[PDB]
Amino acid sequence: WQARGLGTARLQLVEFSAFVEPPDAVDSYQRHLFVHISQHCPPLESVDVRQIYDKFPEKKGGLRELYDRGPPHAFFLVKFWADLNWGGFYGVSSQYESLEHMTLTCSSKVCSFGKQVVEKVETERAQLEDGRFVYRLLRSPMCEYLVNFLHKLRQLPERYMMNSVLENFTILQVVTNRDTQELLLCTAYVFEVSTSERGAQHHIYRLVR
Ligand SMILES: *CCC(=O)N1Cc2cccc(Nc3ccc(C(F)(F)F)cc3)c2C1
Repeated sequence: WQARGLGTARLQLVEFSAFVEPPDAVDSYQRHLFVHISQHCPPLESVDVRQIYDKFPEKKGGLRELYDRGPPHAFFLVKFWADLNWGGFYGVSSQYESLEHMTLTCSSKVCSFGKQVVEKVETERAQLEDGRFVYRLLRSPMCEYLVNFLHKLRQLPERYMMNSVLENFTILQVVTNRDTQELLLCTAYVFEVSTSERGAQHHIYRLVR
């Protein structure tokens, strides 16, 4: 009964993206994806969660405890290769599906050297479409820390230097049923930089113990 993409029978990720629209987008629209998961559309490889304890805040909110809460089958790792060739709008959009009408709490902890730099928490509430309930956290604004991190990171003269910094930069993302405090989806993000010719790309793992 193992996961075949990023979700559970109780909450699935439809689509995630982090993006910038340039100011000339009003003239003709364009967006650049830094990172992108689409599951609008085989079992998933696994990673032992102890291997990535150290990259994360290791106290309340942290990947150790949340796994100990369970359920373990809600836990994933996403390796992102971010695409970094591009006063615009810097945005994040998430979209989730469920069969339950729920109210989600959506936390994103940014940890830099495994250490919580910013936490953003939004709650979102269901809408009913084709039987499934749909949760849209669309066009949430990027944390200013990431926007300025991105501008610094892109100017590094060597891609191995970006991957050296990004080896210390992680994001933990926890989706909770607000009414029952009850964990649906935990996603740990680690990052490299992709190349010029390749765009954004990702690989999803199960997290196990
Ligand atoms: C604080 C901003 C926020 O809520 N985000 C949550 C989140 C989760 C995953 C990815 C991103 N965006 C992102 C990730 C990595 C890069 C970089 F290029 F540096 F690798 C840029 C953007 C967010 C933003």
